[PDB]
Amino acid sequence: QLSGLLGELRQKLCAGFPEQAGIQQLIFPAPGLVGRQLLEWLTAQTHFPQFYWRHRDNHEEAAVCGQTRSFADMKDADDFIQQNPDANGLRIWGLNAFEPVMVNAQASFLFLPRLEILRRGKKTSLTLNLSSETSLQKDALQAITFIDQLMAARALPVLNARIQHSSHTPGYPQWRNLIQQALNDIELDKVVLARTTTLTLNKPLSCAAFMAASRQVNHRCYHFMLRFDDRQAFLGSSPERLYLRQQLHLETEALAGTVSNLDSDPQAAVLADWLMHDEKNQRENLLVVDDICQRLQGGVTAVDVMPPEIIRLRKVQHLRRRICAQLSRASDTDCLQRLQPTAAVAGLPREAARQFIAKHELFSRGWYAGSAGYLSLKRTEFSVALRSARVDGQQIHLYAGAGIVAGSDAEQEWQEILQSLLEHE
Repeated sequence: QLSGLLGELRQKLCAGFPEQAGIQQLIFPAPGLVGRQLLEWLTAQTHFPQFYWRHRDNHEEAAVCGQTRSFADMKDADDFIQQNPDANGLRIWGLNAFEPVMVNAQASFLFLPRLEILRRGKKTSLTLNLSSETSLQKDALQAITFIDQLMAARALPVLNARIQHSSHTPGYPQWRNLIQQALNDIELDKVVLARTTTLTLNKPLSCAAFMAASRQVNHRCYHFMLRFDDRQAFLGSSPERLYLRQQLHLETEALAGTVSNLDSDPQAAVLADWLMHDEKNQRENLLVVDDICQRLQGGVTAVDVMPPEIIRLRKVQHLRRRICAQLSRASDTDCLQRLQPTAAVAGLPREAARQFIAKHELFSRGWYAGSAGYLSLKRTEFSVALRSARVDGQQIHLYAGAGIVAGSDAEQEWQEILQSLLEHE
């Protein structure tokens, strides 16, 4: 049981630590079962921030709780990892915003956790970070307090809140006016325009319960959840990787080109076949591949692209091409700066899109369309923060986007553009 492990950890904290500045990791192998109960455990805790992570591959999962250091941008988080080459498995977790957020506004919210429970495959480990500018002994003491204030994991509370009001930002007329502004500008090749749906609920959303419902239905997605405190969070279920880095190995992907999914496997297969052989959709995917390659080229010794494949998601099926590279340097700062924001969330041409969005979108995307995941010296992975939502007491703001092209009608785009999970009052 986790309770046994937490006692062993506590015992070790009670032995000495230097009364001098430092950093240390206490790493305890955990029972595999603990790795299957991570959302249950995280959300019972009253310590913040909290970050939950489940890889789209079902093989990596984490619950991280409390903080020992926080960084407001990737550069500073990266610099801290580099200054600790010694410390294997020093992982920093969190969010890189699309646009800086008041949490000065910060480009990222990245933190070295107090406690990290990480599952990879069948092996789970618990890690407690100690950190101080003066005394690791002082910090060990605070860590004992933190441990004594942990709560027992409990089964997940039922998804209960109900919608009593909905509104849209932008509203339809502004959406329509904005899209006209992009159709006139296209005479720009493509711009992706965001819309928030603000649901007002009869009570505070259980983030736990919402995350659990999204996991049951949104397969093949990275699930992430950052709770800043017991009222504010950002969470989502994105099918898309920004990048994976293993030493100088990098993977990313062009995820672009769509057809509907259908519950019937063979009906779905038939549409995937169509998608696989559709020129228009294939071209859209390849221009994404070209942008990504263009952004990587000065930082790689090699880049290459695999054959296209189909990702079958709950309502849609996508064309995907993995892009593999060898980096010149191992710098997560540089990776992020090159890959984010992606063309998929902004449009083409890259800078023409970013500026249109910057000029005309009236509302900040904040965390939406940025990324979620972790960094470390040898391994880093971020998912693009798509299909995501800001929880704010009894309100939830759901994000979505629409790519706008020469042929696009505002009303059709509105009809196309997580809410599924909640029922009305």
